[PDB]
Amino acid sequence: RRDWENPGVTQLNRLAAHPPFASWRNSEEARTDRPSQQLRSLNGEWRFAWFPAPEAVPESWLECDLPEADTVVVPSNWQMHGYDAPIYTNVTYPITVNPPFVPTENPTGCYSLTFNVDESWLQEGQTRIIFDGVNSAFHLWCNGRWVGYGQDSRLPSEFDLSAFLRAGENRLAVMVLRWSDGSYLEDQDMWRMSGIFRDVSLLHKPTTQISDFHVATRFNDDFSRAVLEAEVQMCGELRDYLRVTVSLWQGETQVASGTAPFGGEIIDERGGYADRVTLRLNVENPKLWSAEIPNLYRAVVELHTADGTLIEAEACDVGFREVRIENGLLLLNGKPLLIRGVNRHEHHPLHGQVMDEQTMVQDILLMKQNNFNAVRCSHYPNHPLWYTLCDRYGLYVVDEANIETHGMVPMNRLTDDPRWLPAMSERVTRMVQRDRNHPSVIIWSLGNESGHGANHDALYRWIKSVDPSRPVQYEGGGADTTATDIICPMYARVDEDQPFPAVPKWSIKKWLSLPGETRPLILCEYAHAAGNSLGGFAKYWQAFRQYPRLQGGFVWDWVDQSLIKYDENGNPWSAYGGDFGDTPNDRQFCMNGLVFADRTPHPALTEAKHQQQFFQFRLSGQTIEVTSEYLFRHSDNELLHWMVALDGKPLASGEVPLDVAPQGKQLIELPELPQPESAGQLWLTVRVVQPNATAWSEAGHISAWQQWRLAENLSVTLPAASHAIPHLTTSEMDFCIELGNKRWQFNRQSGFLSQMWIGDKKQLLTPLRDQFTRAPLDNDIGVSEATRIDPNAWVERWKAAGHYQAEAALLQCTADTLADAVLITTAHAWQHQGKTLFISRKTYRIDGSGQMAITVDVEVASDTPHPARIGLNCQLAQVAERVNWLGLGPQENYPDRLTAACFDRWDLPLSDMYTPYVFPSENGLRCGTRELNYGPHQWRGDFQFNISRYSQQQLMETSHRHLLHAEEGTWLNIDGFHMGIGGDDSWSPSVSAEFQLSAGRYHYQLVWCQ
Amino acid sequence: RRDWENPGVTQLNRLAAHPPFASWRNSEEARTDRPSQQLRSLNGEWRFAWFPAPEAVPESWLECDLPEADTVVVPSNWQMHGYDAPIYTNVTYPITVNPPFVPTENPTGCYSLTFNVDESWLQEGQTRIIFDGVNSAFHLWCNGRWVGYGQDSRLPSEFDLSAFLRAGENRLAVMVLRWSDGSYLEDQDMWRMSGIFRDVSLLHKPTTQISDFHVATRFNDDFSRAVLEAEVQMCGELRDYLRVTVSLWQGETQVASGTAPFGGEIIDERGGYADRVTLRLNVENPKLWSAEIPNLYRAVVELHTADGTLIEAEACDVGFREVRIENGLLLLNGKPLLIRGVNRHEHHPLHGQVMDEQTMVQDILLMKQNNFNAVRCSHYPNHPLWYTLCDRYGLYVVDEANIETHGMVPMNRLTDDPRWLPAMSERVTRMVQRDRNHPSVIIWSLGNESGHGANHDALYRWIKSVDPSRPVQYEGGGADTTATDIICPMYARVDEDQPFPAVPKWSIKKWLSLPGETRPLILCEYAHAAGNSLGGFAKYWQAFRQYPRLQGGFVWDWVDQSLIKYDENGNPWSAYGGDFGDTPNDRQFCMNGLVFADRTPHPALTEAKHQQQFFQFRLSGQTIEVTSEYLFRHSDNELLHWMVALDGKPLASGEVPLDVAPQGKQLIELPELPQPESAGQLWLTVRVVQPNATAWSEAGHISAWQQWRLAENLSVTLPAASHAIPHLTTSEMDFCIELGNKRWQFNRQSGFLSQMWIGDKKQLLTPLRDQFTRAPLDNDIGVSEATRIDPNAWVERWKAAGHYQAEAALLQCTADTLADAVLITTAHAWQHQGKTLFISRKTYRIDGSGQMAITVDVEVASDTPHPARIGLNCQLAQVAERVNWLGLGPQENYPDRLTAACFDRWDLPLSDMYTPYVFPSENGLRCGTRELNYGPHQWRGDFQFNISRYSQQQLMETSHRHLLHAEEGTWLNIDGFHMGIGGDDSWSPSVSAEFQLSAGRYHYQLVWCQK
Ligand SMILES: [Mg+2]
Ligand SMILES: [Mg+2]
Ligand SMILES: [Mg+2]
Ligand SMILES: [Mg+2]
Ligand SMILES: [Mg+2]
Ligand SMILES: [Mg+2]
Ligand SMILES: [Mg+2]
Ligand code: NA
Ligand code: NA
Ligand code: NA
Ligand code: NA
Ligand code: NA
Ligand code: NA
Ligand code: NA
Ligand code: NA
Repeated sequence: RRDWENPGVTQLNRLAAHPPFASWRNSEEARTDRPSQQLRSLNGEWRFAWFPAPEAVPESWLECDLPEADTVVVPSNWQMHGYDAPIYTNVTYPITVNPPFVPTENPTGCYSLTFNVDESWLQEGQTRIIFDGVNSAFHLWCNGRWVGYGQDSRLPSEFDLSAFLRAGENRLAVMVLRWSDGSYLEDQDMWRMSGIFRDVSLLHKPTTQISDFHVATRFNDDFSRAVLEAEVQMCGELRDYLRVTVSLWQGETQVASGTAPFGGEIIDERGGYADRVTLRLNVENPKLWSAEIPNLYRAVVELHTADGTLIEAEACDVGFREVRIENGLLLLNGKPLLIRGVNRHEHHPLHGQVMDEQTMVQDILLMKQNNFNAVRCSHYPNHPLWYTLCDRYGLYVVDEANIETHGMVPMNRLTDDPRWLPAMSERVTRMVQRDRNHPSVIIWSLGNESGHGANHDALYRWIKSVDPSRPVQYEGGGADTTATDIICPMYARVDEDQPFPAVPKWSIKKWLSLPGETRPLILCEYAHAAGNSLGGFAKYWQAFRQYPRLQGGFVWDWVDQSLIKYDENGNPWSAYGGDFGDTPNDRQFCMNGLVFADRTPHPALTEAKHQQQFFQFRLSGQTIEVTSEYLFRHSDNELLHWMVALDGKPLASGEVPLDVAPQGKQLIELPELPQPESAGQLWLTVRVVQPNATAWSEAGHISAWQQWRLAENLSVTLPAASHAIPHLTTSEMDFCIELGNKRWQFNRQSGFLSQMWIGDKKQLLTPLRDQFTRAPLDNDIGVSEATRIDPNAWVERWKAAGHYQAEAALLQCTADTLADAVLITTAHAWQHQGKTLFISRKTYRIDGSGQMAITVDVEVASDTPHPARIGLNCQLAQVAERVNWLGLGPQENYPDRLTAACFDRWDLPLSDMYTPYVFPSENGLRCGTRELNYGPHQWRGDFQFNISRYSQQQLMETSHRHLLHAEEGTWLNIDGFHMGIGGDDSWSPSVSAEFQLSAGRYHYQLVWCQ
Repeated sequence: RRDWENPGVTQLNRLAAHPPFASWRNSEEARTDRPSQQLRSLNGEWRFAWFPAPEAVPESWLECDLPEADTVVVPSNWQMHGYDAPIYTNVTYPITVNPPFVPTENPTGCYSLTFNVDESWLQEGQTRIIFDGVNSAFHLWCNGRWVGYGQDSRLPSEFDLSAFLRAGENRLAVMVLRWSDGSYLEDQDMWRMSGIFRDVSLLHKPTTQISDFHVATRFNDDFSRAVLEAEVQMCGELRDYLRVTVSLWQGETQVASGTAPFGGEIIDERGGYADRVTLRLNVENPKLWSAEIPNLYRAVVELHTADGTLIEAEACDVGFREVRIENGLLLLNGKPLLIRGVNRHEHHPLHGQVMDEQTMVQDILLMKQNNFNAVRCSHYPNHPLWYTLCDRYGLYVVDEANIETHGMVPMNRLTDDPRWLPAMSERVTRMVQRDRNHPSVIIWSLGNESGHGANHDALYRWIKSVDPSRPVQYEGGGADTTATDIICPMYARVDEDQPFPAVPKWSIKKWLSLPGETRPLILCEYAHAAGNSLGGFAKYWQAFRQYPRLQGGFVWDWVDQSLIKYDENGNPWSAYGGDFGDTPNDRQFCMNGLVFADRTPHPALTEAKHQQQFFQFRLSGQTIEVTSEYLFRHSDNELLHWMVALDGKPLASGEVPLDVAPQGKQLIELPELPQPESAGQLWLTVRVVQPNATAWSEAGHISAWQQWRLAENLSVTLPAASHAIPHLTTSEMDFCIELGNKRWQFNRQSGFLSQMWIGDKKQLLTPLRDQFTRAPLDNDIGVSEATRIDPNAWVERWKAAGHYQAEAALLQCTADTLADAVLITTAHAWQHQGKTLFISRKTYRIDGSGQMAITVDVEVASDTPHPARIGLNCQLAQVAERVNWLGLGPQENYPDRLTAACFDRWDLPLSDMYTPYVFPSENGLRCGTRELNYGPHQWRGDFQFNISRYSQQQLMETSHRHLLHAEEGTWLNIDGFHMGIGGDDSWSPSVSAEFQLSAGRYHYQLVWCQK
């Protein structure tokens, strides 16, 4: 039958979908959500054998264990056990596009388990097996007899085993197919793996059972009153003595309870549902649920007899909240939401796509600690525990159907085909049937990148029809089709339009007011975080706050999809596309998260935390105005700390309790501050600290901050006349300056400072030379490749222009003696193909104080692509342990990504001045720096810098970070100017014009001293 | 795998649905819709063997013919060949409700056919087999190898046989299952049959082929300009030299043509459809399509190479028309429609559910000749030829998905279940993919009586998405759910609300204005035509014409679903539910059409024709105002004939040409009419006649008529004084009156006229007595049964009150002699259980002229259910050939169904005074009669009457018409008053209050004499 090559067959003998069940036989156990003896886990050690195709599986395997089989842990993806390679491809399908057929060579995983079944489970009732996740299709056998078939790797498939089990030892045999017609609907941009990767369990239900139940909550105009409506359905023989009691609890307090026999209201000419009943409970002043305050109630559903004998109980956490779109705004409990979200794939560097609670909690904590309040399940239903955690910790969730056909041409070839409507419908309907009672789910998504077909319109309407409590969204076909309640584009820019034919990405501000448009706009994906990215992130948030209908978006994405591989010495290193022999592959494109795979934060995470702050600030005189962006909570766990420092030197500080109502303001008057003595700039820094620990954070957690320049006193003091005068020694080949124990050497043919001595010790390993290029960031590269060059990408424009090959040609090199100093004047021209790209003119002034004043004036040809940077660089001979600087920090920051960094005196070990991006590139820069200290050296001015043991050259020629080797000494890059990093998307130039170095003429000055 | 017990498996290896293909290899042939050598019919003689279950089918049958098999004609329903019994059940499923399972005893029909295939068909291209209709599921094998599986009994299932055929002889084996999970979606109220009941054919297509094409027509504001857009899709190898040419023709004139290589516009981030192309053709002043004027163009789709080599051609008839709902009105080409429709099941008395062209054409002609302009495909996609005929003849069609789950509890149990969405979606989507190019289809329906489920909303939106050119309707769940663009109730009444819980049937006038309602209202079903029905039909039409948003409805229904059986002598008779041993069954409920199964009209058909007329008339003095209800055509084939007659006697007539624009008016002044001599009522009768023949009618066809009472001159002259005086003879037992050769005998014990003599010949077989009951009509009975009595049904109320068992108690009987006559006075009381139901007081005045004047005054207890009638009856000893009368006719007519009848002098053979309803009941009544002549008798007055060889008692005690036996003499029923027949529905009392005999006291008078 080859059911895995037929979209008309997505399952065989599979039981109906339903909300989480545990079949408690004790009401209190159900109320407290404790372990149920009726729900057994079958996770653990299983038997496994890999075959190249289903035709290769021996028939004997159905009856008994295969000798060649190994014992492995389940859940798991068999690629993580080394049976075959995981494949990383983005858009292009991993198999020949020939629906509904798949390769004859179809990796087949044969799982088997011998386990015990208690007679009490077969004595009566129903015993079913639940596979929460099998990738991508499978056939099931029990004790040698075929049971069923199932597809959709992201939703549970359940089968009744009652008639297949025997008391005692039993054996399950599961044949998992890597490829199936289901694979055509699972083209998500991620590692393509397979196997039983989610829990497997046995559930015992009585014959007369609760087969389904829906919980709804409607409110009055001010939410001061509510009605909890619970529809319950049963299976088994109907009896007049049967009853259903639904009770609501808040902690150990029973808020409400209602009982009724089965039999619903009349629905049509044939009557009503005799096997269903709806209970309605009134609730006064309900504690409302939100990401701000995740208030939860517990609903317990008991199926029992009139005399009071319990048959079974099921239950769920209830969050009282209303989600609705009105007058173009997405409202939660009547207030307009501002979505601080992120897309999160289920990925672990060691276990692949197998999720555990520890990792889920870790992700949620990091998200909330970084001011995120929402997550999108990109791009499939998540492990069931995820929703429980979001309900309790408090996060808004977009639950998304497991439907993505990105590799099709056109993208809607399958979704507009009625023959694929059945398969698609099951992926949407079974997701709704499973997750509809979770309060954290506030929006349903029809899937991802599948164009827009008639099947989308049909399923959109199906959802609106079965569950009007949640809006439905879908981005395919242009982000504003008839299949979405929310304009949800991916990578639409703030002010710039991208008028692509058929599916343009309008500026989000412009999109809102297009003729006839009235819907809210929330980006399903934005701020692509590939490596050194998130440039311009602040521009998005400024717009979200100014425009009511711009209600946020979900960053792409949370975690790098890197996997762990081991080298000869057994040491671990992060691998990406192609590192497993997988081909075709999309290499490093699987890594664009805010955090590394092990959950260590990328510098970009702090920029996100800062822009997503819930408190806004304004300064006027001695007054600080604090505004709360919270919609429901008062600031009952916040105190404001303030500090005033002169060039990093503290002068005053204090703390005031914050008491701001949601949406309110608080004025804080700062004490009269005494005017400082010494020259310098005064800086005011404020931060919001949470004194008390919470379920998601520790005491002392900093949730927001902001800085302001206060008074500044320019230095007018004249330095005392030097004690000594620098001496100039002119030779045919060099201009040497000597002062005390220091020496400076300028080569007259190259025109650069080739060496500096402190005593008899050389300070440089490479001369100080101008630098106009940077090791390309992911954003600079785009999709450009050797095999397929994208001449539009920044890196390609720089290469073609000769930026990376330009050679300095000396135009001038003179030496002059001044009253109290020596002056060296130079002029260089960088050319390529007889084309002058840049011209650098400098003066080096060394005085009796021993300080070297460097003035740099650069000219950049108007017709050459704007340079990545304009600075100087050199390899210092020494290696020091610490780096001290007065500027923006402490973390890496760039021109278009420096709002989170603060101006102050920072000191960190050298290693922290380098960011370990898996794919090496320019990194570790710090901007707005007025003073830098390293070893005996000090540089002063107004510059940007990065310092590390890796040259730009090595970073550019190395593909993986674990292949980098510390070079001799220390490479120093001091830029007068540096180009933005961009990030709106990672396949086209995204650096905004205001951050491009297009001025034509640039000037900067530095002072190098000891 | 028992695929027939799994709604998840509706097919296996079935090819995609698509518009009708023929794969012409010559363009001229495609243009003229001539037979294609590439489309072969496999209809004819097949081998067939019946089995009680699929498990009983021998494996040898796959490889070779079963010697036990018979040779039968295909298409056919095997029940019609007598292999097993056809079952008639309405709502209750014919199988135990246990979805998705069916009985293990599952009638299985094994069809096989040995046929030839030329090597030319196999050397190149693709050869597919096409099964237009298989009931209800089947597996297919070719030369012993399994090919595929398919469900949905009303749409074609196609399979690629290229890899299974060989040059020369080949054998197909088809195992058809009577029951399958598909049966759960096929609970339509009709005979449950099975088999390969629609055509089977073989189609050869080149490897590089046209796999689909959609035709659409858009217009400018005044419809003076249009654009034809044709999206063409191909399968096979794409080549730059491939081309598609779409040409449009109007007869032999080419209107437009366009050519283009494949490659559609950019659709999304991945590009566009390289395998598709859309051609756009401009058409100036297009001839618009409508039921009034079915103008059609022909679109020819040619797949060819750049060098000009034709690969293959497809085509379809194109009707330029726009269908849209705006401001609450359904518009066709910008004009508001008035749906004169009827529901039509595919039924044939001999062939069961197998349709043939002749029967289809016959139905269409009868429909248009009786002023119907629309048909609803109740309740499944029809035989493909149906749409072609509707396109060409001109009828608006509601195409309906094969989905009905009426028997479920609640009705939406399956339609609200997501697990059944797949199965339901295929029934809707494959219907749209097949019929979307037919101009006759103006509305899509999601099915029938399946409640309202989420699956309906999903499919409703799918259709709106894929085809915005047509509105979508569905009646389930209340007729006004979110799954319908049209309020389409079934049996909602005109003024009376029926507030049922959850699914109320509001008065249609009230429904339109409910708070927030804005949609048009068109009844998907109304005017249940069970037997003697359609009472109150005029009330719907008056409402349809006065309310803009009440745009008509579809009568239920076209034809009686009776089947032919043969008695011991080989004589054929009409059978219904239960006559085949089928049980449970819903007996005669399968017969509620406007025409008998053989297409003979029921009397009600003429009432429908009259009320659905396209011309309205008004009279003022000598001026007749003719208003046209046509929306597009001028009256270019109509002339008005007028006639003025005095009590049936023609005094003047003439004819005037009709020249009225659509929606226009024409004034016609009648010539100065000369005053008649004698007394009486002058009547004006006008009729619209079509001088020229049309595609649907013969020359002289009458399309409309109307009558008016003109001047009346009351007779004020007295009759000349008679010569003789009647003689009275009193005996203890009788009062005998004698005059010349006439004699009247009144029995003093009974109080009734027991006998009359003309010469020495007795005139009566049964005394002349009062009658207050009638043989119950279908509407009087409702759903009442002896095993399940419905106390609310009229028949039950009459029975319980004792109307049928009441005995006459003589209260008075006296004789008086007058100067010129004898006067007999009587009074009777009809009682039951000591209850006096009725009291009849009469006087008989026999004068010298031989005339007997009967004056009758009746009292009806206000607390007894209103009587079916109030009159007299008797069995005349004579049997005459003709029946002549001055009154309403010529056809059967009742109080609430007599608008179509005309007042005049009619003369028909006695036989035509009896209506052969399959289920016997009161029938043949003619109302407003002032004079009745039969044999030597003449009756005068103002009454209603029926006359036949069947007593009311026999009609009421006989179940089938073929069991009736002519009684001695002739039964005469003369009523002063008669209750309406009703018909708004047939399961609850539907006779309007104004047509119920509730006056309490009634009076009428008759004069009996010798003609
Ligand atoms: Mg499949
Ligand atoms: Mg994608
Ligand atoms: Mg700031
Ligand atoms: Mg099936
Ligand atoms: Mg042969
Ligand atoms: Mg029905
Ligand atoms: Mg009339
Ligand atoms: Na906003
Ligand atoms: Na990526
Ligand atoms: Na506080
Ligand atoms: Na690199
Ligand atoms: Na109307
Ligand atoms: Na019927
Ligand atoms: Na005319
Ligand atoms: Na009868």
